[PDB]
Amino acid sequence: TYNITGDGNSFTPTSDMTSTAAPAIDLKPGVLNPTGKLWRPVGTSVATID
Amino acid sequence: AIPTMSDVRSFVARLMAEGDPQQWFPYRVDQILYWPESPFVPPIGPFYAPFRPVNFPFTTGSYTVVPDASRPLRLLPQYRNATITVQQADDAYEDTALSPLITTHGFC
Repeated sequence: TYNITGDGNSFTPTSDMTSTAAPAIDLKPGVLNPTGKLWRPVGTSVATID
Repeated sequence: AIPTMSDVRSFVARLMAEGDPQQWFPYRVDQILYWPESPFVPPIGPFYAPFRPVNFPFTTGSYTVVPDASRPLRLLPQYRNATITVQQADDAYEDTALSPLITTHGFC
C-alpha cells in the first residue's frame, strides 16, 4: 500500500467506469440445483446397477 | 404329473433363451428371499435371504386351475397412456405378423 496523502492522483469519473460492486446475488431456488445426487451400486462391485 | 418328453423339451427350449434376474447369489450359501413370505426354517447350510435387500415388487396369491380352453378368445383392449409413434407401431406389426395367410371367405 501507498501513502494516500500524495500527488499524482486522478479524479476521473467516467460513464465507462460507473461505480459498481457486488451488492446482492441471485439465490432463486430453481437456480440452486444443478443437479444429480451421487450414488453407488449398493456398495458391492459392478453388478448391482439395478 | 409325470412330465412328458414333449413338455420338458419345450420347457428347456424356453429356458435356453435370454434375460437376467435381480437376486443373484454367492456359491457359498443359499439365499432365500428377504421378504418373509418364504417359509424358511433353519436349514443346515443356507443362511437366509439374499444378503442384499434391493428393491422389487412381490405378493401372495394361488393359481387358478383353468383347463385348456379349446376356443379362440376375445380381447377388450383397455388402454394405457404410453403412446407409440405410427411408424414403429406399423413396423412392429410387420415384425410379429403371422400374415399373410389364406382367408377362409365364408358367406356373403
